[PDB]
Amino acid sequence: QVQLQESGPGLVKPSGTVSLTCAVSGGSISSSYWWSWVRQPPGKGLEWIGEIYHSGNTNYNPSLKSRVTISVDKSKNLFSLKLSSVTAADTAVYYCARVALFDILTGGWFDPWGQGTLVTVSSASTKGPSVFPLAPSTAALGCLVKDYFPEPVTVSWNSGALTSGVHTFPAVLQSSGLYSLSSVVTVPSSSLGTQTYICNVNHKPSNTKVDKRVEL
Amino acid sequence: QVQLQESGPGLVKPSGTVSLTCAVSGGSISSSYWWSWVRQPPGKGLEWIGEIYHSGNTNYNPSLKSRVTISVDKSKNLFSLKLSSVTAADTAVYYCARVALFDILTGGWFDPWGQGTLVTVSSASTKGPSVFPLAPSGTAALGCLVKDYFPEPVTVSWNSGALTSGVHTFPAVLQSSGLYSLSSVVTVPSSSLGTQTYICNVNHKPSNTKVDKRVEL
Amino acid sequence: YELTQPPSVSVSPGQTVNITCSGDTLGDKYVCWYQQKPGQSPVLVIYQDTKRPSGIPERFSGSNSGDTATLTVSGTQAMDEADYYCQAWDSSSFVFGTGTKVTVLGQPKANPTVTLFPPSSEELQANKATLVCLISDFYPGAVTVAWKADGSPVKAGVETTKPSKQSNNKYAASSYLSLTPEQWKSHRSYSCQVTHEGSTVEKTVAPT
Amino acid sequence: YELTQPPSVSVSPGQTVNITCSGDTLGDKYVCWYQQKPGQSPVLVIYQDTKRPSGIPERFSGSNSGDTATLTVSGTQAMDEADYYCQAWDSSSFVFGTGTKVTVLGQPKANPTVTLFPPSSEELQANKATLVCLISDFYPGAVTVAWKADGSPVKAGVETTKPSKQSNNKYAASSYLSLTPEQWKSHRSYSCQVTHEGSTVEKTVAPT
Amino acid sequence: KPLILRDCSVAGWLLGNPMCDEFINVPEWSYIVEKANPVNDLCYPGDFNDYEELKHLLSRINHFEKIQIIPKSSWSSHEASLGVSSACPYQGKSSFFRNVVWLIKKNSTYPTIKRSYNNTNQEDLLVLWGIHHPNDAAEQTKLYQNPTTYISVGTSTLNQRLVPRIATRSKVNGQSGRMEFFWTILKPNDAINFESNGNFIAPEYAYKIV
Amino acid sequence: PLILRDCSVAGWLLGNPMCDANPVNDLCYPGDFNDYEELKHLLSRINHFEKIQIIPKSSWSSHEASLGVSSACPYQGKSSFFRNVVWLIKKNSTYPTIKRSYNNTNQEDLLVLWGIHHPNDAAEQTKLYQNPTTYISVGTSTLNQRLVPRIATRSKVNGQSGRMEFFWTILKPNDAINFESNGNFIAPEYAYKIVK
Ligand SMILES: *[C@@H]1O[C@H](CO[C@@H]2O[C@@H](C)[C@@H](O)[C@@H](O)[C@@H]2O)[C@@H](O[C@@H]2O[C@H](CO)[C@@H](O)[C@H](O)[C@H]2NC(C)=O)[C@H](O)[C@H]1NC(C)=O
Repeated sequence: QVQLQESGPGLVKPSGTVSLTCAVSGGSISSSYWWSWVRQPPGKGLEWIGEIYHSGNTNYNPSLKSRVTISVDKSKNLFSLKLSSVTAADTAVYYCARVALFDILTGGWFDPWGQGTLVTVSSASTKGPSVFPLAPSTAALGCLVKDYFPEPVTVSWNSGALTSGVHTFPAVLQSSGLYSLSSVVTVPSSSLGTQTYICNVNHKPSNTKVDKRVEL
Repeated sequence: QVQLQESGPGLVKPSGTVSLTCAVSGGSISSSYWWSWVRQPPGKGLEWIGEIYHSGNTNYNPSLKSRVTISVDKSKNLFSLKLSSVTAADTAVYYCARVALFDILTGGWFDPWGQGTLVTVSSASTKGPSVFPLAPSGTAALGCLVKDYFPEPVTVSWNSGALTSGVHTFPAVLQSSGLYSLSSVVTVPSSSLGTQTYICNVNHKPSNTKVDKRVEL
Repeated sequence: YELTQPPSVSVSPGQTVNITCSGDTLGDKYVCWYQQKPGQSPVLVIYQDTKRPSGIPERFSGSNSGDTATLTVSGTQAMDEADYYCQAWDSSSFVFGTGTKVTVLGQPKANPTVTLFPPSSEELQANKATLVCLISDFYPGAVTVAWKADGSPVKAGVETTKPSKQSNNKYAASSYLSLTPEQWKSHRSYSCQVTHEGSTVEKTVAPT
Repeated sequence: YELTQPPSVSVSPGQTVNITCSGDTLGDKYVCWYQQKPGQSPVLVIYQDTKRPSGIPERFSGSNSGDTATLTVSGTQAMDEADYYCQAWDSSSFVFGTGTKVTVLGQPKANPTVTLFPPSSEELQANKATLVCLISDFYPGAVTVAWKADGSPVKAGVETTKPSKQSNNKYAASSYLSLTPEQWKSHRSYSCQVTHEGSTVEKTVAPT
Repeated sequence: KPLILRDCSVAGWLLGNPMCDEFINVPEWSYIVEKANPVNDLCYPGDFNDYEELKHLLSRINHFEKIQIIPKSSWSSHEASLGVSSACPYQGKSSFFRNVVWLIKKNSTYPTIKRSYNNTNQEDLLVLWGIHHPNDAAEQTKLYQNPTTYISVGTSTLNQRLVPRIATRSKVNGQSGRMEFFWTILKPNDAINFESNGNFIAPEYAYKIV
Repeated sequence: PLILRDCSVAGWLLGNPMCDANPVNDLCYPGDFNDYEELKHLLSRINHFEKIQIIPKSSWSSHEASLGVSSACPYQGKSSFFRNVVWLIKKNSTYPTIKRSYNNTNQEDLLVLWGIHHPNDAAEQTKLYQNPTTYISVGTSTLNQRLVPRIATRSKVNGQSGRMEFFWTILKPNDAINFESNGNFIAPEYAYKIVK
């Protein structure tokens, strides 16, 4: 069976170049197949980047054609991707895939796919998070964990004592290049004035431990 | 092997003309090579002046094109450089070199270079230095400023050679006037200030200058 | 070239669900379909309109006519719950559909609860302003969030998480509107509209 | 056209040192490299990006890509300590880089001590004013001196010597700012910034 | 000057097989012959009616010239470039014979074709055309939309009607379908007429012969 | 009539800089001229010979059309190239794919020339055209050509360790010639009207 494997820097600074390589095993680059790159930003759709033939022929996505290059190394049996002048919009999971032609008509299908690799575009460096209270007006209250880098952040409530009705949302990457998430806990309204709530934010990469009490 | 040799005066008065010639040995001027001049002011970078082909064709540095001329003598197998209206900024080591074209693309590389020759542009003559005290504000530092002398050298001692420890005499600097200047400093304990006298002894033999200066607080 | 798909569909276990793909003159093009489960690579289920790769169950089928291609899954199972994309070719470019999330109904429908937080007093002092819209306890896990400032749509400064499973197995999601303290005070009202199964719920905050 | 080089780099004996050269679209041009030792003529070590002249050790190599050319010396030796220049051609002109001083580390690194003297009262009486900045006891012998008047850069009236070896084998240097008595009193502060191995040290004097 | 072929066959070169390796600079020839054994005959698999007779005819010819008679852009109601196969690759992608056109449906429609070319030259014209025999019914609809189709070719000396034989055949060059190619010599002042509602492989280039 | 001295037929058609029977110089940059004997025979029976521009050098807005030069073809002491043909090289760090087509709308046959560069080594391939693996496609109604550059070090002729291969064809009226390349393309600028 043919297997495809992506590898390259997972973190790239703005205005920089995304440089990826796809290793091909179980098959030869020198085929009637085409070799293509596809990317997917977190929680979004798939986007075709471009493709290359072993002869050197290429076809690119016109919206990316300005800053994209795809080459091929037959000796090492791999092909690569270069995407220059990157922005926050270029943060995505990048796939390499093999494309096969139809017997009749233009086009083709993508099989097999590589495992993919996440490339984050951010000029950020290691930074501790700010923690703000999400006070209630049953009722819902939580903690906003904003402007940290990089992943991840773990949040607990009352040192792990409070787990029911607790949901910690996935992180989001803002356009500033800093991550953000929230951790909420839904509680009965009468219990608000008679109970204290404390979130426990932990950010290991910066060794930041922040305890924040959510008031009324 | 090809060898290149610069020759010329080495001392030129301001507003005058620097005139240099480059002898080429081991090879003929009438080649596919270009022949170039490059200069370097002391402790600074290389600056391309210009080039010439054996046919007479030339190319110059746009910033020097006003006052530079390069010619070539195929019979005597040499080429020369003329730089007029010179200033203190023209004081430099001048190199002549052979330039060969790349097989593909514009440009070329410089090989071999000549030994180089120093051309000094200064209207200066023998002049004695002024001496000023460099007073201090754990140890402390005090010294003497020896300004506007010509030519080299100037020797500085402290307390007539009695004080030698902690004494450092800096090398001379060539000002834009064409006159040398230097300083001599000596580091001493702060507490000794006022209970000890420090005297620098500046000497400039070419002008018969013997100046003793006490550095006060 | 644009390929349009419905954002989400629901289907009971054992029943048949159809996934449509629309584009200009799509009927002349061969269409392919891919299955993608969260955190995994896309999987080819249908190529060349109707052909199945080896290892793909017979209950998967596809068709194409006019400007609409259709992926069909009969006798659907829990392992069929995933995102589905259609794909085609046009003018030296490969094109993927917007994607359709197929949920097999394994629990009763639940309406989402929406809570909108204005910027905290501490954040404003830190020269920042973030509106947080939290959406929780809804099934299936499909939601469209839209931000409004004085009734006018907002795209700039908007970040939204993809629906995630809670402890109870009811999905939750979050959306953030990042502003400067100046931008925040400029308007008199801000809105967080949440659409779930044709029903729209909104909350509003005002700088006071 | 400008070719930019770092003023200096350090490398331990046996190690690899990199010398960079930057210019607009340099990757399209062939670049050459020259070694110059104090009191000697430049020597071609690399021509046409990667080619070595006969008699040049294999440990010298070069490369060019984008807007940056690089001279590489692996297994560096004491005799490799020199100034290095890159060169290219553009619009009927040959262009040399600003030059890079490569020091092979033969002794422990030493920080420079900086002493700044205001004009003496005696010099002012002679209608002259010279600020003297003395720099000593530092290794390697590479230094950038910058003069500041009321926080603004000064080029006019600045003269600086090239680093010279002391008795202890630690390099020294001096810088002079020549002014008129009027110019001296005109500003409220003067600074002598000395940069050595990424560290900047300054001394300050004030007209009273 | 004679045309000696290498690698490519006569049928392959006449139709314009992409896979044919041949450098050719002078568009003026006396006659044309192939090697005793050609490496590639047809890129899309099929048959060439009266092949032996045509090869014999193109042997004793004083002048051989190639001319365009029906521009590909003149098919304003049908699609003349999208129709391609992997069996006839060009630069990695699917392509077709250069000298003939694989017409397919435009949008959801394949209007009936009524086209006629009259030989206004002073030389006999070698005109080639073909029919596609698709894999199955599903492909018939996919390419030509219409289920039951025909090809009509008429001259003063020729009367032809073709019906596509839809059947799954063994894969040659990755194709389970076939194509059948036909030819005639169109005399000066004689016209050839074409009528089709599907499966039509139309000529673009013909050959002047003497 | 045009009687040539010293310069060869191939040399004059391509535009050898020192050029303006037994020729001293055939090609200034070393290489081969395919179907040379056939071309000379063709250029024998000609009633009218005229030179025309079909692809302006300035029309290459994405490639570098003047920087590419060799010491093998000197002019006024400095490097130069054939006048009538264009040595396209990379502009910045990029060599976009070329898709160019010219259609002969004249009433006369056109003699079109083009070439491929076989570079010294891999390092030179990248330096000139950026792209490592490249191709040249030349198509007409009667011509189908695909070229792949042979990267190899050869003996120095005119100071060059690389070679160039030049090709030609007769473009009939109303026929068009198509070019496609991502490197090593030596593109025509001038063609020649000929009359039998
Ligand atoms: C000196 O630089 C090299 C960098 O090698 C490359 O060549 C340069 C001209 C430039 O194009 C760089 O961007 C290239 O990376 C360093 O050696 C490399 O180090 C990287 C790790 O960052 C490693 O992945 C490579 O394999 C190394 N390559 C080689 C040939 O060793 C080297 O460390 C630098 N030395 C110093 C002292 O900075």
